[PDB]
Amino acid sequence: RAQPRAEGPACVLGIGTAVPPAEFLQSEYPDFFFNITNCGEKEALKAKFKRICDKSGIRKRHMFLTEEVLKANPGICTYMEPSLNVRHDIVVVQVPKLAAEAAQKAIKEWGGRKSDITHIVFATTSGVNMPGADHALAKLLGLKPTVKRVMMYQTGCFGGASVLRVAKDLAENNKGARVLAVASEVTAVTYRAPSENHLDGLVGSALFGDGAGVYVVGSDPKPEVEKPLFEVHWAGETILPESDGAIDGHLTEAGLIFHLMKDVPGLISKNIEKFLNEARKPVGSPAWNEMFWAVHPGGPAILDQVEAKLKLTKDKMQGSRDILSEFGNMSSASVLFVLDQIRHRSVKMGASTLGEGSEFGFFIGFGPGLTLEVLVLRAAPN
Amino acid sequence: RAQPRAEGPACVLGIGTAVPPAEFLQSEYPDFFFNITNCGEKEALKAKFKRICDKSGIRKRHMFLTEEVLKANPGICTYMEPSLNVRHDIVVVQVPKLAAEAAQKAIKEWGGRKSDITHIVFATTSGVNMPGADHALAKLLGLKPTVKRVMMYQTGCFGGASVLRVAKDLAENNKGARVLAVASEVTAVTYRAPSENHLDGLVGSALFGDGAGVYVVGSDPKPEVEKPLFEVHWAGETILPESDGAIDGHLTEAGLIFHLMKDVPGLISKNIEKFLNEARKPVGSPAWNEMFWAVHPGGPAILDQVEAKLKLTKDKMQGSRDILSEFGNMSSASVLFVLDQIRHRSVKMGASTLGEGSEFGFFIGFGPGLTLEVLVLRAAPN
Repeated sequence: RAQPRAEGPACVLGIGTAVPPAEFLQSEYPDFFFNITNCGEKEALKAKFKRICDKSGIRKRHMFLTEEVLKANPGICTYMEPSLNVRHDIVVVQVPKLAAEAAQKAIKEWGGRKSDITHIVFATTSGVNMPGADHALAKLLGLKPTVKRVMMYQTGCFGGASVLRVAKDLAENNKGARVLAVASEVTAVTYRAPSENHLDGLVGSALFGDGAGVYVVGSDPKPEVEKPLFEVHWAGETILPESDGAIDGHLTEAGLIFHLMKDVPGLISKNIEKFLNEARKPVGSPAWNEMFWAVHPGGPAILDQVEAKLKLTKDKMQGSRDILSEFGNMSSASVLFVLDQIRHRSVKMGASTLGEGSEFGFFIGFGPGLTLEVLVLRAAPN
Repeated sequence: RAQPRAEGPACVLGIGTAVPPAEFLQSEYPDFFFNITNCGEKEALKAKFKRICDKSGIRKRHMFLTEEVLKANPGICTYMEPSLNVRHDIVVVQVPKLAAEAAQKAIKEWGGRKSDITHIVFATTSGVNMPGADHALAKLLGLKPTVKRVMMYQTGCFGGASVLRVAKDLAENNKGARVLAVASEVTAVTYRAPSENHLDGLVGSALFGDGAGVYVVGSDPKPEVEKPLFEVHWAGETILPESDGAIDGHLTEAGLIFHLMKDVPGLISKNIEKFLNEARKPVGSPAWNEMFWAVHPGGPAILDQVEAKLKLTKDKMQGSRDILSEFGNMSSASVLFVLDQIRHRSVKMGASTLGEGSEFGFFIGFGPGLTLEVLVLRAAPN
């Protein structure tokens, strides 16, 4: 073994959640969104967006698009117009910068020197660049020349789960590796004008928000210096049956489009239980009401049907709803923010653990093809 | 440790190299390529491409962009025209299918049942899709539903090295995992008409070829059933000091563009030794001239200056030149093809090892930002 490996499970030694300073209220978001894209006269589709938005358990959204950014880059405000260049410039400058702010927060919470960073796992559903957002983050923080970078471009809404799994494997295979598990998401390539022909786009626009979640992932933290917040224990996927084009994401010239070929909320909601009913076996299979739910907030249909089909307490899935209301669906970063909010609720309410008292939890991510990216985490004591 | 833990270095249990049936001789490639894109009318640019081609050490190349494909799919024949959509429609089927035939060859050489596949690491600097080329490959071979897929998009010319490193960490962390290390590269999004402004485009067109390399990567091979060909021993990456926009890959609406700011062959060639000197230590320095060279064939400038600076025998770096002549530069798949050709040369002349007698070798990959993806391999005997 030329390169020594770790001897412990991957742990989250620091959570850094960075959002753009601009904030939007979902009470006023439909009007602003139908005004800024100059598509506010579609009264019936406007009312449909209203119904989705107030159905969506969303109150606030953080985006870098603001207003000055949106007018400075008008190509995003259009629908089905080739604009990947300007969106790509936006994500190239900002996704590394949002990731760097989140990484500075996660480092200050982590305490370790930036020179101790050796790995960067980076999932972005927004933009692509061969010079690298991972390399841009490595330069911005000035970690080290010897920085191994794994860049998982175009990961779906399970991108946060995929980053957690890949960073877990990276940290558990390299001794002393300090993986910067980054899931920075800036909804500039997915942002689009509302179109009735694409209702999944309407669901995304009512749900998608910007957010940078950075985890300092590593094994065997230094005692009294590095503290662990969550211990990743399991990771797996499953292409659930009847998953044929349910969610289809094509990064066209117009950006990233979640083309509507199926009822995404209903299909994902009815298919969630399948892999969940078996993914909890290695833990010891505790009660379903003895586990917190770091579920990706993919829309209130998912939470409602998961609650109905597993008969969970209303407070069990409250952290996902809280992140949905405060930030929305931030794609890969959404589930990382859900975990951070679960820890915040635990410390605010004085919970026994960082998972609102539950020793284990589901780091659920779902995306195109109904891959059920599921990680089981152990919350650190509070 | 809920998910069991592997033991032993990642090994290449089967090499599957699939190329499309079409062939294009580099002796006749410049005329064909300047005719198909309606660019054969020029004189100076045409002569410059001629000089680059006959200095490129290339004889023939395999491309899925045949006559029929190129005519039936225009837009790829143009320069600076938005065409990522139909290039994407090409590579969402052909990259998975080329990977599938390469994986069938790698499985037949591997012998193990397809249902034993659990992981898919996939590098493709050619195209992007959220449903997933990894998922498409998983369906095409009919693997298990519990297939964990790591998809690294737009890695670059070091994509094969990145796949080797990531699949090494995946196979060395999951017990019994059979990672399909895929580096399928169909030069459809990077195919471009010649242009005077993009002089790096000339180098790419003269060098870029289409090919798929699939490695069945896993730890603990089954004796008398699974045979290992190469075992990965090291993996690293540094940003060399003079790396500032030398290679810049922007996947714009027109596809993947390698914009030039500095002399790429000269800079890469002058900078390789910087990390090559230190990447040797883990091995123990058998001898600078006692190591085979699975170098990515990024152009004869790189081979010439590396040979001159490190004082290498002519036969030491012959496999990379052979792959350059027979297939060109296939980005991520190029290094995998170089390793396969090194094995073929070793078995053809009866070499002691699968690395022309050398116990160790350099799996060299370089890309944008002058990241030097270096892996030290150990060739199997005979």
